[PDB]
Amino acid sequence: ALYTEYLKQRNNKKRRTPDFNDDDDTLFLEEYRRKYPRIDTSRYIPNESSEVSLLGIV
Amino acid sequence: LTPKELLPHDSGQEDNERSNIKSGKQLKSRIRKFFASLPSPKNDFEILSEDEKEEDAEIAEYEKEEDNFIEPPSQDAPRVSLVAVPLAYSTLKNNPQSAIDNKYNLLVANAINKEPHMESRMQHITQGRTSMKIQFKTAMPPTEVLLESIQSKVESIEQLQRKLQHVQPLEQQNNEMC
Amino acid sequence: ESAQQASLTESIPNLLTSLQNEWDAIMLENFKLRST
Amino acid sequence: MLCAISGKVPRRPVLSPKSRTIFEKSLLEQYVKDTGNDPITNEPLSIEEIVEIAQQASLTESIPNLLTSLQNEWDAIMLENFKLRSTLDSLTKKLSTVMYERDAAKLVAAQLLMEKNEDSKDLPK
Amino acid sequence: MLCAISGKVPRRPVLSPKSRTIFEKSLLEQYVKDTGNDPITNEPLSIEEIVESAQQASLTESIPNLLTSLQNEWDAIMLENFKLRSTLDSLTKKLSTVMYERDAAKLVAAQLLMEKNEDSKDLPKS
Repeated sequence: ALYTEYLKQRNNKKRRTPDFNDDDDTLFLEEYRRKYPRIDTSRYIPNESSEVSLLGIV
Repeated sequence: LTPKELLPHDSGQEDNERSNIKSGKQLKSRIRKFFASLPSPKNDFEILSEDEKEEDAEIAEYEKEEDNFIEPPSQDAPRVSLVAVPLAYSTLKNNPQSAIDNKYNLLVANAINKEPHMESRMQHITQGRTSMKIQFKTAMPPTEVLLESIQSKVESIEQLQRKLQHVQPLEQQNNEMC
Repeated sequence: ESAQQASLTESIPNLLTSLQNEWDAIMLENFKLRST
Repeated sequence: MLCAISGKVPRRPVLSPKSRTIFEKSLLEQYVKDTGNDPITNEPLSIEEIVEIAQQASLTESIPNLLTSLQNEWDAIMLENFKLRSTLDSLTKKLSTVMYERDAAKLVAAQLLMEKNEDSKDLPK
Repeated sequence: MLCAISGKVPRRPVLSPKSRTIFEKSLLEQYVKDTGNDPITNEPLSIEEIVESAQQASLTESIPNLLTSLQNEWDAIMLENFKLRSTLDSLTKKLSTVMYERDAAKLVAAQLLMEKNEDSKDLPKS
C-alpha cells in the first residue's frame, strides 16, 4: 500500500521542534534533547578514537 | 654520639607525622569525597534544628575557604574528636531492620518527588542550552575534522560502490549471453 | 560455521532519517520487482 | 527470569561460578573485557568461568503504527534512564550535607562537655 | 582477505567444507596432495570438497547492520544503568548508617544541653 500510494510514513521530528518556557510534556522533550546530546558526543568520541583507520580498512 | 643525615631524616619524619595529623583532622567530609556560598540561605533557615543548623552552616562556610571567612580556630581536634566518637558509639538485628525499613521509606520518597516533576523547567533547558553549546561545538569540530578525512575516503568508498553496480549489470547480460 | 562498516559522522538520524530510507527502499524496490 | 545487569528476559543466559547470578552472555562479556571481575560481588572471574545456561513470543496486535511505537519506547527509555541519574547525584549530594552536620555536631559536643566539666568543678567548691 | 596457511593475500580463494576458512587454491591443493586433510582442524578433506546466484548484493554499510547497531546502543545503555544501580546501593547504604548515627547522636546533644544548663541552673542558685 505504501509503495502503490508512493507515500512514506512520517517519523517523529518533535525533538528538533522543542522550545523553551513550555509545558510539562515539553519538559520531557528538552530532557530528551540532553540524553540525545550525551549519546551523540559519546558516539562521536568512539569515531575520533578509531580514526580514519576504521574507514580505511573497510 | 655522632649523628650524620639522621636529624634530617628525623625532621622529615616529624614533618611527615605533623602533616598526617593536619590532613586527618581537617574535616571528615572534605577529606573523604564530595557548594555555593550563601549567607541569605543561612539567614532564611534560622526559623529546623534552630541551633545546630546555624552551627553546621558556619562550619560549611569556614571549610569552603558574597563570602566572608572568619574562624579557622576550630579544627588540635584529633584527640577530642576521638573521645567524642567513642562516647557517641557507646550510646548508640533490631537496629539493622529499623535502618533498612527507613531506607525503603526514603527510597519511596525519592521516587515520588521525581515522578511528580516529569521555575524548575527554565533551569533544565538552560542546562541543555549549555550542553547544546558545548557538545554540538564539540560535535562540529569532530565532524569537520572527520569530514576533512572521511569524505575524501567516502568518495573512495562510494565511487567503488558504484563500480559494483556496473560489474553486476555487466555480469548478468554476459551470463544471459553465455 | 570480520566485516567493518564505518558509521557516518552524522550518526536522531538512525531513528528518523536512516530507518525511513531503509523501509522506503525495501518497499519501492519489491513493488517495482513485482512490476518487473 | 531476569538478567541482573539489564533486567531483560535472557535469550542466551550464562551463570557465573564465583557468585550465584545468571547473567546474559553479551553483557557479562563486555564487563569482563573491561575489568576481570564479577559485577555483583567483585570477585576475580574470567570468560571461561561462565557456564552457558520459557521463550514466549510477543504478538503485539493486529506496521506504520509500529514505527511510532518504537519511537515512543526509545523516547521513554531515554527519560527513564535520565531521571534515575539525576536522582543518584542528588541523593549523594544530600548525603554530603548530612556528613558535614554529623562532624559539626560532634565538635559542638566538645564545647558542651567543657561547660559541664566547668560546672562540675564549681559545684564541688 | 588473508590465507590462513601462509598469511598472504590469496589470488584464488577456495573455502573448505570441513573447517570454514578461506584458503588459497594453489596452497591448499598441495596440502591436500600431501595428506588428505584440512590444515586447521585435521579433518578429512579432498580436492572436490574444496570449492571456490541471481540476487544482486550491495556493500555492508551503516537494514541488517542498522538493526545490529541498535542492539549495541541499548546493550551499552543497559550497562550504564548498572553503574547507577550499584552506586545507588552504596550511597543509600551509607545514608542509612549516617542518618542512624545522626538520630542516635542528637539524643545525646539534647541531653547535654539539658545537663550543662541544669548544672548552670543548679550552681547559680546556690
